[PDB]
Amino acid sequence: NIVLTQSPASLAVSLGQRATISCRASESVDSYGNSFLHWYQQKPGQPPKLLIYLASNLESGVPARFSGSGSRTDFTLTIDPVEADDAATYYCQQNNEDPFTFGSGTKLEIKRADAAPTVSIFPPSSEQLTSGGASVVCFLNNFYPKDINVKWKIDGSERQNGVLNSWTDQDSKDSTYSMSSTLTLTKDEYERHNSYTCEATHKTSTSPIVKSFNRNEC
Amino acid sequence: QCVNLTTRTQLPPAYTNSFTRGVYYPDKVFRSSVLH
Amino acid sequence: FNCYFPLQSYGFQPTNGVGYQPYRVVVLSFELLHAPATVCGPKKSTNLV
Amino acid sequence: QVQLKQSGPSLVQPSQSLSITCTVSGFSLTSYGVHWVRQSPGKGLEWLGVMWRGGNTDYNAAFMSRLSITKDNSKSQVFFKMNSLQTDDTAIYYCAKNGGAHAMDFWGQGTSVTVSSAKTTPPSVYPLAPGSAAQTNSMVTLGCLVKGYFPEPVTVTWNSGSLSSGVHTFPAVLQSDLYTLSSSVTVPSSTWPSETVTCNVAHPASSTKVDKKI
Repeated sequence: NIVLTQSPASLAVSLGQRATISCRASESVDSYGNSFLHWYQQKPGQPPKLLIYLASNLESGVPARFSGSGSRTDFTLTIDPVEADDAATYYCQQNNEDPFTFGSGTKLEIKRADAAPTVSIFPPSSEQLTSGGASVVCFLNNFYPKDINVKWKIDGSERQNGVLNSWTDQDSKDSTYSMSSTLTLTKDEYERHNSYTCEATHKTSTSPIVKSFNRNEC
Repeated sequence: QCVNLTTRTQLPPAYTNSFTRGVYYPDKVFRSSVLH
Repeated sequence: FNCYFPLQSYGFQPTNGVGYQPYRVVVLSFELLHAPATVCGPKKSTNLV
Repeated sequence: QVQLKQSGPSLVQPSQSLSITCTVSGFSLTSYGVHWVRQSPGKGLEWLGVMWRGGNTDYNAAFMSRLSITKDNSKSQVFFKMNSLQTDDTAIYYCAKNGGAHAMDFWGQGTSVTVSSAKTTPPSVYPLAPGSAAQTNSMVTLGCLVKGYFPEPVTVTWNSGSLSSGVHTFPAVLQSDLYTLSSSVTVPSSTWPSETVTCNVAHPASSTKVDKKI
């Protein structure tokens, strides 16, 4: 058995720099005539692909920016320069002994400049109001870093019952993040107060992100 | 095919001594009145 | 059980980069031995004096 | 040219079995051994097994007694039979072509196999339509709220996938035996409310197609 304790668990490397994804192994020797392994990539918005075979060779379909080498246990995956195609999880696989397990997985994050999110609020549809429900969504997309917290504040009192968030990972190409905050309530809650407030606090926006929506938006 | 000669009598590996044989031209260069 | 396939295929897609596209190589292995040379260039053979 | 996508399972309870059908294309089954793996269920990527070229097959130490590979050389399809699955095994299962040094050169799209004691439920789609008082600045964002479905996946597109400029797919929020999926797409203002817009939602687990006009 080979325990590929790949490290680190995640990286924050900006564009144009050198990212280092190490991969620790225990066994074995003489893969083909040496102690090399294969590297792979698993993107969140695209199927996976093979980057480096035998840890020293290039593969068609991917750029030549991926390189590296490795000893019996100390392996290295060098991505130099980092462009906007690297936001994904990287793995290392030994094939000289069953099971052909992979590494722990290094989630490389493209450390671009800080960017504020978009602003878009969607009142409920006619079918929702007809059925008595009212689900409002306050989207905050195209931002960096992923650290974002939405506070659904109704003018009467802050509501935190039906608050759900969808934290989308960094797309392979689009280096920005995307998060959607929902609030599923009844029609009486939507018709409770004239105005409402979608509050949020992001690292980029020093001022509190505030966008209101009225009950008459139908 | 696999038809082996049955008239082959078994004998030991006899040998002799090559005294001065085994000389040949190592290349196609013309040489005369010299000791190369 | 650790007996890899010695052969591996190349990927030659038209969208490949400059470092991945195919390059037809023709290595002209020339040799100068003591034998009569049958391969020559198109040099005009002259007379003999 | 190459296709290694999976299909067949919709929803399975824990401690049960199933059957997956992976359609292989681009290479003959006798030329390469189809591999079989998962997609990061918690810890790192997990390897399951591989059927060699007309011979025996290797399996994972933790899945040799439970999981099995059934390779059909006549139909150009590799079938997989799993047994005694747990909720933690929920992940996308992939098929891949064998490389030179036992590598996985090609990778497919796979299928999101979900293990959970809950029962199947179709999606109750409700569109996220801006009201009449909604404003616009040279563009308008649109989306849908697909709540009340189980299990994953669910594909939300804009007019059968006509739009691809600002399409953003969000993860499904695990509810009590249900899921909640949101979406957000960016389209210029000349398409809505001018042209006909409709949310297209597909649930491959139940093969349901819900159309809701935005």
